[PDB]
Amino acid sequence: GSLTEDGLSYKEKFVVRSYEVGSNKTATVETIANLLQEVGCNHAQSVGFSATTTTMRKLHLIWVTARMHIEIYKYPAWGDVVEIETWCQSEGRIGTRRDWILKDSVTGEVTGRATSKWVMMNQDTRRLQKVSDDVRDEYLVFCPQEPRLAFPEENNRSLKKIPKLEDPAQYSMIGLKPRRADLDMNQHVNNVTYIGWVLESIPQEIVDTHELQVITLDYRRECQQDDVVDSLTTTTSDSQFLHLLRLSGDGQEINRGTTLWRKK
Amino acid sequence: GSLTEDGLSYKEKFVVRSYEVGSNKTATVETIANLLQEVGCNHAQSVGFSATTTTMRKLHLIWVTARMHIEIYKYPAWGDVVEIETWCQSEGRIGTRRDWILKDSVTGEVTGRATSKWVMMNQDTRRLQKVSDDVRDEYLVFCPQEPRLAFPEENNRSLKKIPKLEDPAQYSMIGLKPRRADLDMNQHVNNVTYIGWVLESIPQEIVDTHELQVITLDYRRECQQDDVVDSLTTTTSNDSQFLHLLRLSGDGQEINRGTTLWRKK
Ligand SMILES: CCCC(=O)Nc1cccnc1Cl
Ligand SMILES: CCCC(=O)Nc1cccnc1Cl
Repeated sequence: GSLTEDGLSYKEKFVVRSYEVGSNKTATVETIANLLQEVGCNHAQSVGFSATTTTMRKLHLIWVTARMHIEIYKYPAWGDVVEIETWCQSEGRIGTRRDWILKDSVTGEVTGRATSKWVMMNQDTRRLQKVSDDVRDEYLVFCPQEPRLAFPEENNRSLKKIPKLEDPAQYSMIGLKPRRADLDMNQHVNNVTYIGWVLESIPQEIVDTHELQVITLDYRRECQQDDVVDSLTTTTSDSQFLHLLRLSGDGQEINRGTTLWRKK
Repeated sequence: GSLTEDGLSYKEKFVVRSYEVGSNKTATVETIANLLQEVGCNHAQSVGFSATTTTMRKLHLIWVTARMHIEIYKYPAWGDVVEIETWCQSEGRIGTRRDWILKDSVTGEVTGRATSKWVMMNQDTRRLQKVSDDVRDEYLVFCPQEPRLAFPEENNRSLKKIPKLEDPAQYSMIGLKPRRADLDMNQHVNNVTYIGWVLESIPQEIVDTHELQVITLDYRRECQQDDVVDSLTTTTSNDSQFLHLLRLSGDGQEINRGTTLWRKK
């Protein structure tokens, strides 16, 4: 992994591992999401963060994901090398974008792209805050100033509003609980676990006869180590689904999302 | 990674990733067990298996894990490079052993060791059989002929008999279910998921104040993708030892038993 020539993006190569692949012997979307998260962490490290800056660490501020958007054209095979490039960009005072492009190291062909929206909130109160000008100056020097979008197109899937699934759901997987392996180093549920939980309510028949092309996920509230999630899915159509994760008991929303699947 | 000079072992280097680490910012024992499985697979591929030989594929036979044994002296940190060497050895008609040594790439010091016992099974019927000569000969040419043991010691903990936990358990975690991420490419539950499930019944207190030194797991039955598992733990002991049982949440059919040993941080 390294910063590129101009110091405004970061690249890393990954060999797909035996346990990272599903039934077609290609990388799961959960493997793809872990590697986007790993290269994001390697980019923050390379520029002095650890993703808090100077003013942020003082007043107990953190970056948190509001939304993840991933489009995969081809899933890398077991043994294949994927190259991931990542960069960040200010969205004014509303927050921050991290973008990714995935390439076949062998062909140099683009095999996927992802984008994400981050907002600042207080670690303790979990209250959102429109970013301060003193915080931007610190992190703007690691970002391209001209716009660089993994998803440039005006009216594109990555920015569409997602509605709330209405009961009854067509499909459901209930009583989902995280184990220690699902937690990060600060004992919060890792963002990638929610992607698995969303996909858990897709019927095995869809997964067997289709490949996932697009996943958009809104993050509304964290699932704690001792919470229990219900995963709900209704067909909206290629196959398209509407998704909802909510706490098993009171039915408090934690995530909503959509997926688009192509017949193999 | 690559086969060594003599072609009787395999070495691979792994950089520890952000999401592979726990509260201590060092690799979890599940991350370690995944890397052991990855380097085992890279060793099989290197010598032309797929971990079946020619005869095995004809007779619908497979290697399956009967027992896993991991001892960790030091968990590598986020960003550390760890080097793993692995080899196999015949235990005659009984089955085969795969051993591992983990090293700090920087110091070259031994940070861990592991050993596993594999037996030959019919894929379909699940009925064990002793290793035949025709099969023995095919894989014998990829194995050191003189003994090479990760755990040479005389009365060593990798070989101890493991008893059945008696109800009531001191601790339990109920209604454990695998999701798709827990499954391998043939849609069987990954052996490493059982390790996580065993550890789920250890109180957070022990994990916060101790480090896992040793884990021994017997594999008795597979958890199907529509099974539900109960994890049971009783303290058997500055070192804490536990006895472990995984069973199907309904009829209480045993899937696994094990022991762990923890030392205070
Ligand atoms: C939360 C998204 C921002 C982030 O991960 N921080 C970062 C790291 C490296 C360079 N530039 C930036 Cl903005
Ligand atoms: C589970 C049996 C051990 C195994 O994976 N087989 C193997 C692979 C490479 C070299 N030699 C051998 Cl015996």
